[PDB]
Amino acid sequence: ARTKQTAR
Amino acid sequence: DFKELDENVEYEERESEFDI
Amino acid sequence: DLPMPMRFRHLKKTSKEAVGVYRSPIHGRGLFCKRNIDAGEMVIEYAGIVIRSILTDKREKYYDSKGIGSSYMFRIDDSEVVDATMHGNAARFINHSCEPNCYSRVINIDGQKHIVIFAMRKIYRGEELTYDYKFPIEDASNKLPCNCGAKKCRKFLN
Amino acid sequence: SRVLLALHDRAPQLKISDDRLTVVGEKGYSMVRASHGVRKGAWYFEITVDEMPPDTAARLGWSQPLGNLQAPLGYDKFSYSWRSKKGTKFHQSIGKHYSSGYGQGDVLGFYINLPESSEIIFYKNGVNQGVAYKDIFEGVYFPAISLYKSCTVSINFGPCFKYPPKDLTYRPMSDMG
Ligand SMILES: Nc1ncnc2c1ncn2[C@@H]1O[C@H](CSCC[C@H](N)C(=O)O)[C@@H](O)[C@H]1O
Ligand SMILES: [Zn+2]
Repeated sequence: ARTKQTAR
Repeated sequence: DFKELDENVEYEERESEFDI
Repeated sequence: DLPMPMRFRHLKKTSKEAVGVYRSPIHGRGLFCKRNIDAGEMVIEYAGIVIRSILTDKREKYYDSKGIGSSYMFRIDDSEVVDATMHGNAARFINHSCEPNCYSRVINIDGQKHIVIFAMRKIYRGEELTYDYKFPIEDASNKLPCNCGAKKCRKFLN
Repeated sequence: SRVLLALHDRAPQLKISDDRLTVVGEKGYSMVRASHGVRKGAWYFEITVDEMPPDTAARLGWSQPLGNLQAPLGYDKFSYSWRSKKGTKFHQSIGKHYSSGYGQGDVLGFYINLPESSEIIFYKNGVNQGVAYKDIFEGVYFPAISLYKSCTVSINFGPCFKYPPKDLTYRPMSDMG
């Protein structure tokens, strides 16, 4: 779910 | 709380990775 | 410009000396700048176990069953995610900021993708290293606030 | 690629020949691991004691990546070793009775089985010395060498072994390369 992203 | 790691490690999935 | 693998493993050979894990005014413990870092330079790699993105949901429910609270998975792309929950480095302690001094970005080194944090601007010793987590916006429930202190703070990490 | 003694993952005082298959000991017990480790299956490799002068010893076996390089193999929870003097087996610095000792010219066989029931079996000139460790710690295991003082051993990962164990299923460690 809650993973960081390199862009949205 | 984690194990320290220097380089990335590729997870080597086992044959039964998606098995009940 | 200098080739990525030369830039990349110069990071791995100088990173431990440029950063440190201290106590943060933002939240808990943070990653701090120990020597002046110029703009656009590589700060640290978000190291961990590189897994296929289909496994993150099997992984996330397992971590709950053992009680590990925060998520430590960072998404490279549609196919892969770096799972740093059990194996990682000091990049785990990088707090979020709505007006941050670093940014995450994926680089390709010999057919394998890595998540490296670059300096948005010139960063001086003493500063806290932060980047925009860029979490997907969630419900009012499971919406945890932001305390980065930035004057244009969105007030939520979600 | 090839399975060799590790280039950096080694105690820096160990004399490793240019082929990276022969290692000479220096002073106090210090380790060297192989370039490749295993996490599942049955694997095998051989070590030949080329030279064991007086007051020199070897502890040979399997190590996880965190085992101390500046200590004997089997010193911590990451390694299980077979000692040349008295055939002692060591894990977590505890030595227990295992087999008879192995000396110069002896060829030792290291078998590990890590199923998807785990076992470590040591071999002396192709003869099974018995199960030494059962139900071991989960992780990657690399062939490892710890030597006390100037003795010489040579590691052979395969594919051909001098004394293949009778009625034993395994893959040579060279299959990792
Ligand atoms: N800007 C921010 N304000 C308040 N909490 C934050 C924050 N950025 C990150 N966090 C919190 O810090 C965690 C990120 S993992 C970072 C390590 C953690 N700060 C520690 O001391 O161990 C998340 O669970 C989140 O709840
Ligand atoms: Zn904020």
